[PDB]
Amino acid sequence: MGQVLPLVTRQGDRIAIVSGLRTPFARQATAFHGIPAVDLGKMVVGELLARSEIPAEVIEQLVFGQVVQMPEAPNIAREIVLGTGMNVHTDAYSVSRACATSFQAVANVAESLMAGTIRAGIAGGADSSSVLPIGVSKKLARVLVDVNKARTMSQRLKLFSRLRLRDLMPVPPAVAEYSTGLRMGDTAEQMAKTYGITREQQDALAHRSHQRAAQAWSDGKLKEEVMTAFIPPYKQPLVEDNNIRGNSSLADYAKLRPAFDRKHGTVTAANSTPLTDGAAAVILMTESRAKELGLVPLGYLRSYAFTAIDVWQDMLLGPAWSTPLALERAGLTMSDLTLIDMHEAFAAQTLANIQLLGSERFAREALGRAHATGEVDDSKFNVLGGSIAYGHPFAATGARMITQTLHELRRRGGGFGLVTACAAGGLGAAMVLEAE
Amino acid sequence: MEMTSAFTLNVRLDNIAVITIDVPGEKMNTLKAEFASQVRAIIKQLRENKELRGVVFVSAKPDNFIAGADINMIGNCKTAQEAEALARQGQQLMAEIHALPIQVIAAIHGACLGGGLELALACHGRVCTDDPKTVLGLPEVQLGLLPGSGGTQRLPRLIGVSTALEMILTGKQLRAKQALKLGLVDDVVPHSILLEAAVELAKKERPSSRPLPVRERILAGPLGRALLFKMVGKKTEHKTQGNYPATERILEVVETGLAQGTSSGYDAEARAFGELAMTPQSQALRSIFFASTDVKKDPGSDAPPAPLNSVGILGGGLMGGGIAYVTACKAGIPVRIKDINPQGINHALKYSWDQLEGKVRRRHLKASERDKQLALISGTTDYRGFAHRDLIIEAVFENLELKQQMVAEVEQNCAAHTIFASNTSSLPIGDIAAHATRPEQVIGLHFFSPVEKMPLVEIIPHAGTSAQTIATTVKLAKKQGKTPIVVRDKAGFYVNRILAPYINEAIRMLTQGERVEHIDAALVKFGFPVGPIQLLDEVGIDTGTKIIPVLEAAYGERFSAPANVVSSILNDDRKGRKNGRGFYLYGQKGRKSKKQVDPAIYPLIGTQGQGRISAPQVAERCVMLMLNEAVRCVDEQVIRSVRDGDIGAVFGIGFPPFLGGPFRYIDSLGAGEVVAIMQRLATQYGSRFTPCERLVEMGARGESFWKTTA
Repeated sequence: MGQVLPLVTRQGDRIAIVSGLRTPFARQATAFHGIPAVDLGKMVVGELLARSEIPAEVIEQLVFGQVVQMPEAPNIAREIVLGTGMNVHTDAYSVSRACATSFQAVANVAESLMAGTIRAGIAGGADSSSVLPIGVSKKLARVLVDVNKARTMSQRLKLFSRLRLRDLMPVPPAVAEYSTGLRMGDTAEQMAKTYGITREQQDALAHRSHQRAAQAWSDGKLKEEVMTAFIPPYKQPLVEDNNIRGNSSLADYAKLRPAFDRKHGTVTAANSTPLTDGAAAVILMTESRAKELGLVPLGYLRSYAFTAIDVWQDMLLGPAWSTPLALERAGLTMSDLTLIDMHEAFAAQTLANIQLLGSERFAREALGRAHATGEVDDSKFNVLGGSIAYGHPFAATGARMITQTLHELRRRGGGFGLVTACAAGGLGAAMVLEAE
Repeated sequence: MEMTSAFTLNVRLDNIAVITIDVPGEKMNTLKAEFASQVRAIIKQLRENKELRGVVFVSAKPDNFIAGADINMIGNCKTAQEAEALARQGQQLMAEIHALPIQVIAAIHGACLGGGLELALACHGRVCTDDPKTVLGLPEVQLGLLPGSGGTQRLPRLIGVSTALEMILTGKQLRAKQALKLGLVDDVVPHSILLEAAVELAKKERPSSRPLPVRERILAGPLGRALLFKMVGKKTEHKTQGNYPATERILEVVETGLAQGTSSGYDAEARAFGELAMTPQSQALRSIFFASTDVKKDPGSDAPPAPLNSVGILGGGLMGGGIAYVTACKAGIPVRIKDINPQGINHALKYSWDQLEGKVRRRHLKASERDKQLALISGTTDYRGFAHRDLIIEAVFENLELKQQMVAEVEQNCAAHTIFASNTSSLPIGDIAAHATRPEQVIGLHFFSPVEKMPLVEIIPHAGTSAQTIATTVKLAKKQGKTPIVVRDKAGFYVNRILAPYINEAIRMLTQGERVEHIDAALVKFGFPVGPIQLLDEVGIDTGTKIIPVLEAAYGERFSAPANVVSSILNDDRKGRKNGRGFYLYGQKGRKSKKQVDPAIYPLIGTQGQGRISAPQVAERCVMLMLNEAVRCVDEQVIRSVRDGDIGAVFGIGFPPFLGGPFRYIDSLGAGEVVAIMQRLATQYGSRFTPCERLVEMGARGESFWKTTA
């Protein structure tokens, strides 16, 4: 046991996982327009509780988090508890770890739950890219603070005397990294250039992802994971994801302008996930608690790992670093791993990641491990499509993968799933799931 | 084969051929006669198998594309004929390369300096990587030699004279973005796709459309060339004082090329290069270049160094901020300041902040870079956090017992393998060590305020100093962008030791009714930047007197200064810029003229009689003072090597580069002729001009200085 660490509780019970749920995702203007990020989580949590046999008193703590953040109600988990119908004695709590927020929420709940302080909790994430907080210029905030603190009337006019230029214009939000000024996609262009990913090598991944997802809806296999959102206008319900376009031919979107480079930009809009709105949640519960109240567990949890890398070149290699650590912690091997998953926030970067996990030199020098972590079969990789299809709500794409993977292993009747994700700031996360 | 023909050809599957450049000697890609021969064979072979898309050039080395033309072979020339022949053949070869009808592309990565741009300007299209290491530029005027091979007249045609002229005259470095904006390079790409991007740029056929210039460059030939040339000539005459050749020659050759055709420019450049490489300034500058390269490659001590990752500074203020800024912003080493007063820490931090904010206001650094660099500097007022510092630099007042106290407590409250560096300028290093637990790890790191300005530092060991300590200190000084020099532990060290007679004789002459303009012009005309009195004003009169009392105490009356001049200013505190109320008043109307001289300073000093003699007398007397002092100090093996002393003198004090340094100056002046000059000066003036015994010995016996110099 030089590397394996079990994830068991002090009593000897494993961390079971019970049902999860996912609001259907939408583009940033079609539906959910004007709907804040809090009430999406309210929807999913409230109707997740009102779907199983658990009384609301069992839940003892819920953790959400959101990347795009509204200044009002900083601790959105408390408003999730208060607004919906729940015991007001639940320890609401909020985290934030960029695109891997839901993974961190699940990890926090799991470790606190195996510490003994909790017996059941909720972990999830909500996100909305349609209620963007549009702040005013930085200069036109010190003026406001001073005039609030200004004492005499003549002082205020002398203060506004410095108000000039275009300080009135609002400041658009920035997706570029705070300390790097890189637009999170132009850090994928150079990755594609470095590892040699062709616009024809990709743009076939996007096609195979739009398929196996349109097919997934048509088969209805993902029926029990998706709500049927109802919108306060109540003009018509939303049942299916509208981002999915599983009808285009691969020769249709080969003719698109490059997005960032615009000169040698082997990545474009179609092969990159768009900003969406959604929410997701999962109910974590220890095995003993689930057993004693009569509930079948939807799989379990095996191990997890988080890693950071330098944000100056190819910061999007998080899964490559995280995966071997998670495997060694679970005492497993890539060979004995039925089905895997990847965030695929962009075409390439994911392909670069497979190339790297297949490369012996990378694991030889950049990790110090003797052997490469193995290659991934196409069939055992993103069986039900990926984020180049559904969409990418920053804080919600974590739990969605756990739910989908557990259900798919339920269909295959066994195996150990694996989920990985990369995040801005060079943060990567991975975890190994076991569906009994 | 592969070794000789560094220009290996390789035709890919398509109609494109790639040529690598791998000189098997060393990591710089230099130009030699063998390359000039072999490229003819390669291009003749390229003439075979016609009907191909084009050719490209690649560096095939990780660091640079082409460093520059080798200068070692240039030193083997004898007359103007050899240089003209070499220039003619280079011009012909570049013209031949430019004479191909197919697309020729230069894919440059890393450094491309000197004659490389020539070849780059020979090609029809150029592409450069975006790495901050790569750079474009012509650095041969600074070597006192025009880069005549064709680019001297191609560059003004490609890009307007408004920039090309200042590129040639002041050969500098160009960023990739700057070149792209200016029109020198067609496109910029990341290093990964460099070869490929060059390939499809070659595949596109014959861009028969010259990009338009600013349209203000149409002045050349008709009215407008004359005005611009006259103005830049007057500017250069006011700036360099006209003692630097290869400045008006450039203007003439550019004029001839522009207003008389390209053939006229070619022949004029050939003749000028032939006649100009033999001017004494040329080999003087080449000698300084060689010496600087050697000292940069010099390892100092012969022992392996020790790891260094953190550094401590005791004391603060303007100076401590200087060392902190140099060690953090340049070398990127964490630095911890330990001023006892929080005001000192605040002063040091403010100094560094002012420097970096001034840099950013130019828009040369990102605002995030300021934070990422200031993160390395942290102050305190206690001894916590000093337990893992490899180096400590001491920069508080020079009281002896105070320095023993400092060394005692740094021994008590720090590591065991750490070494202690003192920024002392007066007290002996051994005496500062005296009694200590580990005296073998005490060194003297003499700086020159302002620290970021003068690039010379002094390393002073003492009787017991482990070679590892010297090695570590030298490597640090190298990382800081300085020029380390090892100096024997003697009173007065080297630089200020020879600087003292300069200001001493300046004051002695000023006492004899001399005016500011005469003295200042006399000293700056002899290739000296910033003449004496404003040198003192810059460094501060309070530091101007320095610690010369110890100089007299060590070496008699030779260094004795006239009285009632240093005394007459310290009492009526006139510190120049330290108190502001120097004799160079500030805040004058307009603030666009020479610094005003006070009228009352002459009455304040004795100012006896009226001035005499002329500027040549002033120059010769001051210069021979420095020469006698320098030969005196090198006589007793103060400086380990002749070149070390010469480079220190020329590069820290500000000795005229075109004279090559004091030792070059005496070698050029030769022998006992200057000796007779200095006896006659002594007889007419006084006993201060007694020649050194080794000086008269060498002059009479006719020995040389630079090995087999003569």
